Amino acid sequence: APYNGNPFEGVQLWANNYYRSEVHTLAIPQITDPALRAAASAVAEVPSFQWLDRNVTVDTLLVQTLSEIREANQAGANPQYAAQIVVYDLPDRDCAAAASNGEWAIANNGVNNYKAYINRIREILISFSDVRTILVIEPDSLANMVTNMNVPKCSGAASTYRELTIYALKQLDLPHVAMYMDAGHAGWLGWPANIQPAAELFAKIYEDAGKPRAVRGLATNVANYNAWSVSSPPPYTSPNPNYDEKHYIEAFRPLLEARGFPAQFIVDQGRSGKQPTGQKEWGHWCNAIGTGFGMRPTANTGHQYVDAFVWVKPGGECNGTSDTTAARYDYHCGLEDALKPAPEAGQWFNEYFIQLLRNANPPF
Ligand SMILES: CO[C@@H]1O[C@H](CO)[C@@H](O[C@@H]2O[C@H](CO)[C@@H](S[C@@H]3O[C@H](CO)[C@@H](O[C@@H]4O[C@H](CO)[C@@H](O)[C@H](O)[C@H]4O)[C@H](O)[C@H]3O)[C@H](O)[C@H]2O)[C@H](O)[C@H]1O
Ligand SMILES: *[C@@H]1O[C@H](CO)[C@@H](O)[C@H](O)[C@H]1NC(C)=O
Repeated sequence: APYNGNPFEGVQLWANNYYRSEVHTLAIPQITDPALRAAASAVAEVPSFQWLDRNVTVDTLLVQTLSEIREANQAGANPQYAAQIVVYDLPDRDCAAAASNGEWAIANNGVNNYKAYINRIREILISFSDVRTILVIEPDSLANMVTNMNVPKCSGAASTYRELTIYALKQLDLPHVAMYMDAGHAGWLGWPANIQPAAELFAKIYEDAGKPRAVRGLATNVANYNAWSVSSPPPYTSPNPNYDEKHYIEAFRPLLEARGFPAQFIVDQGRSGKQPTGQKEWGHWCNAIGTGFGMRPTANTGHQYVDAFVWVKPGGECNGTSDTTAARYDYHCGLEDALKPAPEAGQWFNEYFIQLLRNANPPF
């Protein structure tokens, strides 16, 4: 079915069984404290995005979640539940990263692999047209074209990132779908020197895709820890005037809008509850200490440019291993402000989950 306006309005957000199963089968059994177990049980019901970060998730997790939502909706959910999904499998993924877990390479049929990926997701979404579906498109992709074109892998991947983003925006432009392209965070693209070129890039992509109706705007702070709005700039933000997501979005949207893209925003707050964080530098993204679960997902943001506060990166799922000998070890995960020992990216990290619980704001 079609919708008008903010896709988060008039629906409830589904909390998926993948995350719920991590909490119940992996987290809770390691927790003996009654209060923390009850808090954990509660966090399992908070509706976070489900990531299609590996091809195998398409015909498993995506189908499962949409099937489960349809079942719940047909069983009388009111209002109806909506899905929240991340598309995250570009070839030569994370081009500026020290290490990537992306499975596909441009040199190894990655373009065709990705197009097939998008085409299968399209088929599944059509099959589940009765479940409104909100997508985040490719974290850590086009933000690299703004600042990291000096990196050979990024320069070599740029035309592919662009073409394939346009491909996804057109192929997933379906009436029951909404899309938000990733747009980094205040401490990446919000810096004054970066913000106009970022607006130029995103608005051009939007134009080049034919301004598809399903595209609502942009997603910010995905997998990061920034504040939505705080009175004093965290120390590691200096000297950025855009020291929180509200400042970034208020500066960014007029630039985008003048360029033909009046983007609405969704802002990750899943690990933003504690401010300031334990990050020693803004760019320390990996398993940062001193962070907490943040404000609960809601369409009622109170801000004219923000369609929803969301939990995109699910807290407790590791950002990367701290084992320096591991094949895909990223040195950011070995820093003094990265919690250790940490398992491989995407694996449950229980000590990190407990940290997020203890620092939760609002508390569980
Ligand atoms: C006054 O001029 C400005 O000075 C400041 C301070 O020196 C400059 O700040 C620096 O901006 C850089 C970007 O231009 C970033 S690097 C940026 O960091 C982010 C994380 O915050 C990286 O994205 C993450 O990438 C990970 C993989 O490596 C992903 O796993 C993760 O999901 C992403 O968030 C990004 O790739 C990097 O390019 C510096 O941290 C910051 O100090 C500013 O540039 C000057 O204009
Ligand atoms: C991706 O998964 C699909 C099934 O959803 C499969 O048909 C395809 O072969 C997989 N892609 C690659 C490159 O292995």
